[PDB]
Parts: sequence; structure tokens; C-alpha cells
Amino acid sequence: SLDFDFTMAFQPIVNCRTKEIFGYEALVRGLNNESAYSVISRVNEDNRYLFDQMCRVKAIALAAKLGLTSKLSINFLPNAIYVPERCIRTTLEAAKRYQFPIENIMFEFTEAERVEDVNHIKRIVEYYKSLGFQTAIDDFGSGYSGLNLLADFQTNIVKVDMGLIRNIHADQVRQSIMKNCLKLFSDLNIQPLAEGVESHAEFAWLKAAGVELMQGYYFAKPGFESLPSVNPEFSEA
Amino acid sequence: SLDFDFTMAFQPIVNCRTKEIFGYEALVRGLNNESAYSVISRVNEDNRYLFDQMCRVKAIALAAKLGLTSKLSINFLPNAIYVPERCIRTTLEAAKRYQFPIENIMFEFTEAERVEDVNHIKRIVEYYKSLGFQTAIDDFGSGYSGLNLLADFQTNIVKVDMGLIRNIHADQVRQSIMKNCLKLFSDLNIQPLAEGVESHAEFAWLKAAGVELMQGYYFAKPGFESLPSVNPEFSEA
Ligand SMILES: O=c1nc[nH]c2c1ncn2[C@@H]1O[C@H]2COP(=O)(O)O[C@@H]3[C@H](O)[C@H](n4cnc5c(=O)nc[nH]c54)O[C@@H]3COP(=O)(O)O[C@@H]2[C@@H]1O
Ligand SMILES: O=c1nc[nH]c2c1ncn2[C@@H]1O[C@H]2COP(=O)(O)O[C@@H]3[C@H](O)[C@H](n4cnc5c(=O)nc[nH]c54)O[C@@H]3COP(=O)(O)O[C@@H]2[C@@H]1O
Ligand SMILES: [Ca+2]
Ligand SMILES: [Ca+2]
Ligand SMILES: [Ca+2]
Ligand SMILES: [Ca+2]
Repeated sequence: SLDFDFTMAFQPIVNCRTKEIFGYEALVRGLNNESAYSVISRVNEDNRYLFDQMCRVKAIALAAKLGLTSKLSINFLPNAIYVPERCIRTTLEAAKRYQFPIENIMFEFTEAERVEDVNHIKRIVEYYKSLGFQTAIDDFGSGYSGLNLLADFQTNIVKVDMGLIRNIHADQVRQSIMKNCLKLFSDLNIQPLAEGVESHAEFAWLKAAGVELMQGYYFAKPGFESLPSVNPEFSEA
Repeated sequence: SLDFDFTMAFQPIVNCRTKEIFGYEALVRGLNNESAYSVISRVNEDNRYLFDQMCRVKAIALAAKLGLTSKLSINFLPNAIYVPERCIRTTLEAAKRYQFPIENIMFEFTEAERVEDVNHIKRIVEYYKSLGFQTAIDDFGSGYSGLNLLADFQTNIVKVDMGLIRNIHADQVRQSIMKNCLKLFSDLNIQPLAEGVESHAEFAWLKAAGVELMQGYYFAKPGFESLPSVNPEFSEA
């Protein structure tokens, strides 16, 4: 091992149908709640492996210590894809010691560099799948993560990038994109998740369109080393 | 200025509904028909502007020389910096001197790098549209160019990346992507173009799916300094 230290924040994912917590996304934070990028910008090429392992262990240990009983979603470091199909060992043992079933752990994948890897990320997604992990395509529709990923493999979940959601209630173009992507997701039996929801107007539009899993400041900011509670305003029913 | 020289190849775009030629895409070649990548890899940052200009004029002058009477589609260099809206003068002047109507010239845009200065490509696209040029999103559904582009601006055409077309007659995931993307394109009144069509089987499925404009080796490989004719096999089927 370790060169610098950091901890985790947690942001709830809500099932807007049932009003229950689907899970929490783990997000790296500095020890004084500094930004994730501030932490990751300290990550270089010799850091990729060890930082990735600390990330998984810190999130799992803190989720366990906090008593999380729903799912834990961890960001997969995108350039940690050096084909080491046994470096998942550190993860499985971390889950064992913390009595956290692998099936309650979801890994979020993003393409970060255009170099039509697919098979490279696909080998990982299907391998993680074979171990019992849940998987998600993250930032779908943010330029990098796109249809090319969905053509060669399908995850349990697709997190729609928040740029596509912003002000969707007033944006007929964004409205058409989402409707046809939801029909696509349903055709591929993939569960959608609307990310970055900021206002009642977005949430209300996303919910009528059929999105159940949602995430964003409207429900709760991330909580430093905590499991935030959810705004009761949406859950009025 | 320039340091090296090059010329153009041309590949027909067919409208399978009208069975007519839509136009040709210009594709860079070495002076002895070397590959586009071999030529383009010679471009650095002090080359970008002048090479981008040389490309446009050579395509317009040679299409004129060859007697091209349909549309001319020119690849917009993805790293064509923050060029002001007055470097378009060279383009307009070449079109005029060669009596090539501006409305018969289409520019193809790809995202490449930096995912969030999509407001910049929007300014360029809307500026070119205002002058009368046709515009297209190239490589749609591959690594870089995706839904984020369609969310903030709409071009005349979207060229669906050939990775999504390959084997589409037998690939239910790809069939699902295209089906839902065609309905999206139609909602945005965007004309789709299926790129890289290689077999009768692919062409037949895309055509039954409603695609009119297509491009690929099935119809004709690019012609060095020439305008290829198109395989009569599609004009029957
Ligand atoms: O309503 C909202 N309106 C606006 N913004 C909202 C709303 N709701 C949430 N957000 C925000 O969405 C981001 C998290 O989602 P994302 O994964 O797409 O972004 C990246 C990526 O994950 C990476 N990263 C982070 N941690 C790790 C890690 O442990 N291992 C590997 N990579 C890691 O750096 C993240 C950006 O840093 P963050 O600031 O920490 O988080 C933001 C913030 O919470
Ligand atoms: O059925 C098929 N099966 C298989 N392959 C098929 C089929 N049909 C077509 N092809 C191929 O598809 C590509 C053309 O389209 P694309 O734009 O996506 O490709 C890039 C890019 O645009 C850029 N480039 C090229 N010229 C310029 C330029 O003037 N200014 C700026 N950038 C320029 O380098 C191009 C690659 O060079 P190429 O090898 O010549 O072209 C290929 C080839 O012909
Ligand atoms: Ca994420
Ligand atoms: Ca995300
Ligand atoms: Ca092109
Ligand atoms: Ca292309």
C-alpha cells in the first residue's frame, strides 16, 4: 502492499416500484471525503492491481461492517483487464471472511478506451458470471460504453448514463432514445437502471416509462462510510 | 504546403429501395493505392489542418474529374481541432470552382476521443447544416460514436457500424439492436445507412428490416481514383 490510503462512500439504488433498497454502489473517497478522481488520479500503472484489490476489500469490509443486506455494486477498474482469471481470488476470500455471498456483489463495467476489445471485457464478464457475481454495463450511452458492448454479451443490468436522463421529462429526443432502449433492454431481458436522477420530474418520467431501479441525488447523495437513507418524498404511497 | 501526397478511392452507397446510387464515400489511398491507415498515420498535429483540407479538395476535384453526379461523402477528421467556422471557405471554394453543389456534399463525423465536448461537434454539425451540407454520424454503435451524439444533435444520416451488421441475418442480439435503432432513427427522422454489408444474407435481412441505403463489399469495393459500378445481384433481390 500500500502507498496511499482512501475509504469508501455508498449511494443507494432504489427500486421505485417497491420503494425498497435494491443495493448500494461503492465509490472511492479520500480519508477526508475527498473526491474519487482525486484518489484515482493517484493510481498509476503499478497501482492498477493493488488499488483494484483494496477497492474490492474496502467496499466489502465496510459494507459488512455497516450491515448491508442487499446488493453491493463495485466499479470495475477499466484498465485492470490484464487477463488474470485467478486474481479474483482476493475477492472471493474477502467475501468469505465477511459472510457476504458472491451473488450479492455486482460488478460495473465501462469501456474506457476505444479499441474494440469486447472479447477482452467479454471474457471477464462471462467469467465473473460463472462465479456467481452480478454484472452491469455502466455509463451506457456516454460515448464509450455502447451498443457494441451489448451486441457480444449481455449483463444483468445496464446503468443508463445520466447525460441521457438529464431533464428527460422535457426533452423529446432523450424521450425517444430511452423508450427504444428500454424496448431493446426488455428484448435482451436486461434490467434497466436510471442513473443520476436529480428531480421529481425525471424520476416521475422514468418510472412511467418502466424503469424500476434508479439512482441519484434525488434519492440520496453518497454517504461517506455510511449507508444513506432514502428521501421519503418519492415513497409517499 | 504539405509534406506527402495521396489521392482518393470511392465506394458507392446504394439505395436498395430505388435501386439507384446514392453517392460515393471518399477514402484516402496512397499514391500507389496504399491503405488509408498507412496514409493517415502520417498525419501529426501540424498536419491536421492542411491534410484535412487536402483531403476535401482532392475528393471534390477528383469526383468532378470522374464525372460524379450523385452525393460525395467526405470523412471529417475526428481530431480536426477547434477550427473556426471560416476554414470552411476552402471547401466552399473548391465546390464552386468544380461546380459541385454544396447540397451534394455530406460530411461524416466520428467521436474518437474526449467524451464530453459533444457541444463542440454540435456547433460544427449545425454550422455545416446551415450552409446546406449533408451530415452523417459515422461508425454508430462502435466504441466512440453513440447515443450521446444523437441526444444533443441530429444529422441527416446515421451510418450503423458494420460490427452491428455482420451476420445480422442469424444474430438475434444484433437483430434486436437494429430493430430498436431503426425505430429510434425514424422517430428522430434520421435516415439510416447500413455499412459494411458483405453477403446477400445480411443485405436481405437489412432490406426486410426497412433499411434502404447500404454500403459494403457486397455491392462494390472502393475504386482507386474511380467510381465503381454496383453488383446487379441486389437489383433483383
Ligand atoms: O443525481 C446525481 N447527479 C450527479 N451526479 C451523481 C448523481 N448521483 C451520483 N452521482 C455521481 O455519479 C458518479 C459515480 O458514478 P460513476 O461510477 O459513473 O463515476 C466515476 C467512476 O465510478 C469512478 N469510480 C468511483 N469509484 C470507483 C472505484 O471505487 N473504483 C473504480 N472506479 C471508481 O469515478 C466515478 C466519478 O466519481 P464519484 O464522484 O465518486 O461518483 C459520481 C457521483 O456519485
Ligand atoms: O463490406 C465491407 N467489409 C469490410 N470492410 C469494408 C466494407 N466496406 C467498406 N469497408 C472498409 O470500411 C472503411 C471505410 O469507412 P470508415 O470511414 O469507417 O474507415 C476509416 C476512417 O474513416 C478513416 N478514413 C478514411 N479516409 C479518410 C479521410 O479521407 N479522412 C479522414 N479519415 C479517413 O480510415 C478508414 C479505414 O480506411 P479504409 O480502409 O479505406 O475504409 C474502410 C474499408 O473500405
Ligand atoms: Ca459505476
Ligand atoms: Ca456510471
Ligand atoms: Ca466513413
Ligand atoms: Ca464507418
